Amino acid sequence: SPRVCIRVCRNGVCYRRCWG
Repeated sequence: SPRVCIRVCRNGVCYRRCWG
């Protein structure tokens, strides 16, 4: 049950990657 969620908010740019 993989519940990973990352977020990269830089220079008005949010790179969220909710893997699972």
